[PDB]
Amino acid sequence: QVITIGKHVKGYHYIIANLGFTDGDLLKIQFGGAEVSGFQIVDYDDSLV
Amino acid sequence: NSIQIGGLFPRGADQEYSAFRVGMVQFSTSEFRLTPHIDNLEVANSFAVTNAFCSQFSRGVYAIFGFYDKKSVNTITSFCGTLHVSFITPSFPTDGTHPFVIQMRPDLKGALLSLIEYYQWDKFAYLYDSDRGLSTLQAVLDSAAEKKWQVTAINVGNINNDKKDETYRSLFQDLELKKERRVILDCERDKVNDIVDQVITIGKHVKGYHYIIANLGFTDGDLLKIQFGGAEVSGFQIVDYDDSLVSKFIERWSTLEEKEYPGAHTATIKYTSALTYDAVQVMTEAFRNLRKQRIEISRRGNAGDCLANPAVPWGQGVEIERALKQVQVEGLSGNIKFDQNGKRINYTINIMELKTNGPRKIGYWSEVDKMVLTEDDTSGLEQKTVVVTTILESPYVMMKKNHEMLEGNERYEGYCVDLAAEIAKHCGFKYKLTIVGDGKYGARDADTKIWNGMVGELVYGKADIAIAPLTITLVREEVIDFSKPFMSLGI
Amino acid sequence: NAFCSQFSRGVYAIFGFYDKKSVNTITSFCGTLHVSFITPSFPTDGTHPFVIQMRPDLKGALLSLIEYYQWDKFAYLYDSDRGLSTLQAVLDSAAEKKWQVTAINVGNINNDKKDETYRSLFQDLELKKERRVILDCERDKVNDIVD
Ligand SMILES: NS(=O)(=O)c1cc2c(cc1Cl)N[C@H]([C@H]1C[C@H]3C=C[C@@H]1C3)NS2(=O)=O
Repeated sequence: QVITIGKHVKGYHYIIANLGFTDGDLLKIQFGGAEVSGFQIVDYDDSLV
Repeated sequence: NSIQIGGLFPRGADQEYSAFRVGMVQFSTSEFRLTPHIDNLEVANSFAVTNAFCSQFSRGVYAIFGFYDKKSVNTITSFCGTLHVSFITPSFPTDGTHPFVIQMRPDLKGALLSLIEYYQWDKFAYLYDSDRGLSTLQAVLDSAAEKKWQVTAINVGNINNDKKDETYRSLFQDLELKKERRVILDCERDKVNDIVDQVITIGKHVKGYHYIIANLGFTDGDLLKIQFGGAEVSGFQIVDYDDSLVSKFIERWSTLEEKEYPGAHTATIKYTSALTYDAVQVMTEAFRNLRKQRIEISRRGNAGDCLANPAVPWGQGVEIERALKQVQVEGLSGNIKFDQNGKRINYTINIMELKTNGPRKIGYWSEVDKMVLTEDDTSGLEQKTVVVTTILESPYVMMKKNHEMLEGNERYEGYCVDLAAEIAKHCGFKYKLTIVGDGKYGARDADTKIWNGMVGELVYGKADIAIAPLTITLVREEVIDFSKPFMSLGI
Repeated sequence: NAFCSQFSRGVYAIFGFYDKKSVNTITSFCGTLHVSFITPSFPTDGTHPFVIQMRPDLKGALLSLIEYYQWDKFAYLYDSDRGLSTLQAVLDSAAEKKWQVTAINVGNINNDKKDETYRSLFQDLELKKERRVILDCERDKVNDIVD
């Protein structure tokens, strides 16, 4: 709904309070201009991971 | 009289072919019938066009209907001007006046020039598609030179699919260099629905931008994407849904089965299919008028090779085209008339602007008359120029010597004039400078409390505000109010 | 007619010229029938098979000349008959290098008016007082316009 009403330009800023930050969709607002940060507990770089 | 005709159709124009099948029996059969031999073949290969054309000429039909592409228009004109066979099409208009070609699409270019002059731009960009031709590009550049415009045209059409997510980003970021604000698109609906999606992904549909679609099916594409945006989108329609026969065809079209006619069980329709439906009307009116004048079209023999050296044609087709240019009926686009060549005249195009509730019209444009807006003034909130009363006093409020040549708020000059300009600058409202009638400051009446002068103009709701040399007293706070005092004085 | 006639004659190698209106016809026939065609005419745009063409490209050298003379603002007079490929080409570089380009068609003017129409054209150029002109025509139109 944000991307429909056009509120993801440069200037805005967003914080997701979850654990699966990339577990949701992010290709929508990736190229926007806004800046999005969050949190992960599952780091894909590790060996057993 | 089942008369042999020929039909050319691309492999994918299913809505148009189904609309042709609808219009076939939508009105016919008190008389002559038609023999449509259909060729669901391609349009890019002019060799394929040639093969289909010589096949239908070996059939020996009396008229051929279909589409064409820009890589085939020369082939169609070259064979038709030779063999005198009248050809009718809904496609983009030809450039040169050619004989034996009747073309169903109206012009766009004069309308588009009218629209640009109405919005009064000076500088913009112009994304075009090569595969629809460049006639509009040639047209806009001349008037751009004359009307001192600054045009940044860019080809976009030859971009492949596999890079068609980053090409557009590079393109619009190059448009960000000059900080473009005004775009004209000129594409097919597929390219429109691609480019709007890429714009809405990169976030360029806020308030500030502005867009113009150069097509005929303005609402035939998707508009729920950028409807709530902030940007402003305008276009053009030739199929107006408000009319009686239009809505009759809408109901008749919506009630049909999708399985029998693909792409038919919807609410709206393509303008191409609409012109196909009207083409059946014209094509039947032709043979109707020939049986009115009782002129026999007996071929009286077979046709032969399309490569006949030299081939000799038959001028009853010239009389066919002569009767074709005189047809004047009503249809989905409205009234139709033709020139001496096969181009449409006497048409009308509605200007369609997108709003929050959805699309709406603001005016029409004719073949001869310019843009006539329909005066649709739904602006319910107008900031009223507030009532500012004062009195002439030097140097508070003074006349100017050239007040007759000047107008209104420009006529007055003084300390109060400058002050009122400052107040209106700081508060953002509109105002109009007026004068008290009786020429008094104002006091109350004995026994009736009738405040005259500038007092009763504010007491009795007449005037809105008074920036003027007025003195704060005790007897004036009861009826009106004052700000903090701004200039000291005494008797 | 000529092409079908000579293929009925059983030609092994076809040669000839073409204008802008027959180009699709020739490339369509040659792509189908796989017959080697050779030409000195204007080069095409899409990569088409069985078409060998002697006339070299011009657009890169012309752009290079533009960069060498180091211009920003100029007029460009073109004819349609030879094609519009260079017109499409220079406008992209105009968008990139932020040039001020004025392009005007000349090719439709009939011979009965080619003393005053050109005069009106140059007066409209003098409304901006252009100084840098690229002509793009054939030799006949060049000799007609320089006079
Ligand atoms: N020197 S003068 O008469 O023009 C003049 C007189 C006045 C001025 C400013 C000026 Cl320049 N502002 C004051 C206001 C400012 C603040 C303090 C009192 C009022 C609020 N009122 S005033 O005392 O009427």
